[PDB]
Amino acid sequence: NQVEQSPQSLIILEGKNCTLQCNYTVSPFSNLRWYKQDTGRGPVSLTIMTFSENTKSNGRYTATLDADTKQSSLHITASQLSDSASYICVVSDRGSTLGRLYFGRGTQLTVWPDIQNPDPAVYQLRDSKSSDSVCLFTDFDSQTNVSQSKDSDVYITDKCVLDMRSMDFKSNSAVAWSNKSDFACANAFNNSIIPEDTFFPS
Amino acid sequence: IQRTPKIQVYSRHPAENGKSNFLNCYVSGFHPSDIEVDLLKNGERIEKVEHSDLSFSKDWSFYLLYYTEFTPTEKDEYACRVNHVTLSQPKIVKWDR
Amino acid sequence: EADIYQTPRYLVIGTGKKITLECSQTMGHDKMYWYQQDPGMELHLIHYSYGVNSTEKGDLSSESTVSRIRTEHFPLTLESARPSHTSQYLCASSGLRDRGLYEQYFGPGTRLTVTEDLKNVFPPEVAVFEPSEAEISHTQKATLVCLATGFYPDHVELSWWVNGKEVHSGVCTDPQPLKEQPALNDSRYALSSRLRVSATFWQNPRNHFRCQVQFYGLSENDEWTQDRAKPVTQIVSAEAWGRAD
Amino acid sequence: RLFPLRCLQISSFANSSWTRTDGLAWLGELQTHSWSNDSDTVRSLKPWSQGTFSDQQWETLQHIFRVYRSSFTRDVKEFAKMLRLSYPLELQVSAGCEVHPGNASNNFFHVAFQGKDILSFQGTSWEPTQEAPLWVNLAIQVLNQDKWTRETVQWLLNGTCPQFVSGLLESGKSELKKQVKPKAWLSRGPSPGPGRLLLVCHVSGFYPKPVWVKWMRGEQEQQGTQPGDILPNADETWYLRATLDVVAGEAAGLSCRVKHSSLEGQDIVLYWHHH
Ligand SMILES: CCCCCCCCCCCCCCCCCCCCCCCCCC(=O)N[C@@H](CO[C@H]1O[C@H](CO)[C@H](O)[C@H](O)[C@H]1O)[C@H](O)[C@H](O)CCCCCCCCCCCCCC
Ligand SMILES: *[C@H]1O[C@H](CO)[C@@H](O[C@@H]2O[C@H](CO)[C@@H](O)[C@H](O)[C@@H]2O)[C@H](O)[C@H]1NC(C)=O
Ligand SMILES: *[C@@H]1O[C@H](CO)[C@@H](O)[C@H](O)[C@H]1NC(C)=O
Ligand SMILES: [Mg+2]
Repeated sequence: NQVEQSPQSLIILEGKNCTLQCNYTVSPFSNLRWYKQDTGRGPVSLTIMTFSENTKSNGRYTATLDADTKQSSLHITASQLSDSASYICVVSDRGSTLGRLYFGRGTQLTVWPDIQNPDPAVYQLRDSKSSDSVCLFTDFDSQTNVSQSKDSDVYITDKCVLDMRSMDFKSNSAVAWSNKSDFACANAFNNSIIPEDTFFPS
Repeated sequence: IQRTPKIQVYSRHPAENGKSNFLNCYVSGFHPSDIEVDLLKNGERIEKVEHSDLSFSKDWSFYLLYYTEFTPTEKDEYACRVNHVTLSQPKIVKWDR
Repeated sequence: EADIYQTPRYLVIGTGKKITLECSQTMGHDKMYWYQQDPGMELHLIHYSYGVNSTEKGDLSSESTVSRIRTEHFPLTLESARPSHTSQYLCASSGLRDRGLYEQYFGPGTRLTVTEDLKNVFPPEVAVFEPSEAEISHTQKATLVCLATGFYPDHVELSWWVNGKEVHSGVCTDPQPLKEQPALNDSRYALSSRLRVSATFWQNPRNHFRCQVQFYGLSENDEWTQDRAKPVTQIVSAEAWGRAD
Repeated sequence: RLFPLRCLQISSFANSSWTRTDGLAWLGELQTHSWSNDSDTVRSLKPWSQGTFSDQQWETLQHIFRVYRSSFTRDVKEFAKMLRLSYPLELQVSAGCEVHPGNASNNFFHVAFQGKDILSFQGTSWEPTQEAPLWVNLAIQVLNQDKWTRETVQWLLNGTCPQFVSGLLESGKSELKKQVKPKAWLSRGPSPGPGRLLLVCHVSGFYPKPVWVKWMRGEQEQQGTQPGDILPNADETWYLRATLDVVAGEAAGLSCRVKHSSLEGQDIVLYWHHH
């Protein structure tokens, strides 16, 4: 490939700045584009630059270009959760529609919440119109990871962040459930690295 | 195939047997550019031949000058052989005294 | 972005059967593209066009065909659906924009799942699980958990509606639905979502919470021969009222 | 009294996989440059081939020509897919300028396909020729999308070329106005009769190209004298063959007259038969 992006993937906390790189061997060189692609959606155009331009801005996205070293970077200012996407570098060899577009592999950026006050706790929710459940692992920080189930009849979900905008409060949560009536919330995330000070219900 | 080569064979200086001279072949009015031009001595290809860069005239037809140093005699026959898409077979134009 | 369309947004069809994906544009851009993208993977160019009756082949090899009989329409066809065609398909156009450069405009994309049989298609069952009492006396916050189970294909849109109005705050849904039986080929899927509201807002009896799952399935042109209801594109809900005690 | 610079390009596409691009430049009649498909750079054929242009300015053009060649080749290939044209393909370019007295200069960029004009560069943009097929419109559409190229062609035609030719005209001054005297001899061609004779007046070795040759009886011209094409010699001098098919016999008292600038009106006269 004549377009290479670094890194392949990276994980950052919110409110941080980061820089994604793009190198190309394409010649002749007309223009370079940055695309943001959210999983399950078409790429959305962030920037386009020509050889005579060293910088371009679109909100918290600043693309720089150095035509001598066939090098671009995308600097993301003050990362938020919605920045979690694939970032695509694409170069064109013609100023017209007659040319090739060279696509980078894409850089998968994940933005996790910087949880200030962690109260890691497993809970047990009652079922609304049916009996008799769901275990909610919640309020852990982004250091803790959730491993999937070994057993076929047990279902453990990946960690997900909700943003309570008004209260300005973010929290990770992962959900476990099972068909077997014996299933207990105490053994639910046994295959995951739980923190020691984790609260359990009764 | 569009335009047939016009071939003209001539010497730089007036021909004198035993005296060194140049044999010129000028192929022109042809299109397209893909052509083969050979200078013959007694019907056999001369290998020591230089040529001008393929060029073209105002009407876009192509022209080439092929040339070699040579000493003419009485019994040595000289010719120019051109093959081209417009020709059914190679065309030979002999050099006339 | 907004001036290029793809229908349907989601598509499920049986193996062997013919497939046509609609890509259109209201602009008059000659230059148009079809991409194929498996989840996680890169964008592979499968077809491109310079205008009508132009149908060039892309970088990636494909048994799909395209047709350009109108400027504004670029239908893609697969004459015989097979499971390996399961992927995302992205349409694109090129034309002038805010400056003197020709730029790409990507359509929203079509998600295609080729199944072995249509009897494998099932609508989701949906349940809402009401907050743990221990959470309310500990965090002073309440988490509502929603579960969508037993659906195939994983063509699903989930939303929370508080008091008849859709909310996004304190909400989050798994990016990927997981397989209920990770060994079967056309395994059914499950998906969960969390809506978190304050302990106060939960304990009010007047408040109404609905978890909505928009399922994409079969249409009028699909044949159905089984006793159970035809698993057409449908909404399945679960609801819970606020509770003080 | 004028000397156009003509940059000439021949490009051949046998199939999607086999091509060549060669070129050359003429200042009037003299070839100043050569550029072969297998060469990295354009070649300077005269010691004065660079004009007043500096090494860096020449290298700038060198890089431009380098990128142009590879990009042209690929654009034609892709146009071929688009316009459903069958190989083989023949493309030629005639580009350049001429510096006129005082101030002005006209320039040109014409392109031909399978021997015929299809489009040119007019002012700022690519323009089809009057009798070009409709598919040519489609190519113009796409070419005219490329803003950088349209500007670059402008810079070359309006700026670089006239500056360049001005340096060449100065730098090759002596070689351009040089005079080399011709040599003429008579011969007898194959008989077109009987009883008709074919008389031949050969003139070779003259420079520059413009010349006057005719068969005459005394001071009277022989209408019927067929002059030939003015033919190139390898040493950049020229050759000519004027024929006359006359009956008999008489004349006999017939004379070939050669007029060149070498050669200040002191014409070379040759009488039949003195050969
Ligand atoms: C021209 C007069 C100046 C000469 C001055 C004196 C020099 C000394 C004499 C030596 C001469 C030697 C003989 C050489 C004869 C060749 C004459 C040709 C002139 C050179 C033209 C230079 C064009 C430069 C622009 C160019 O290369 N374009 C490139 C690159 O552009 C790309 O890269 C650029 C940056 O590198 C930009 O990013 C751009 O947006 C992107 O698209 C672009 O790709 C152009 O399309 C290339 C072709 C241009 C001419 C096409 C005209 C005919 C085409 C019609 C064919 C119809 C098809 C039918 C099947
Ligand atoms: C004239 O010059 C072309 C450009 O250098 C040649 O094309 C090249 O062919 C080689 C194959 O050996 C490739 O590796 C290279 O990338 C390029 O395409 C072309 O063949 C040549 N033509 C003739 C007449 O030999
Ligand atoms: C194309 O080019 C030449 C004919 O000039 C031939 O030798 C070659 O095999 C042809 N076919 C290709 C390479 O597709
Ligand atoms: Mg149009």
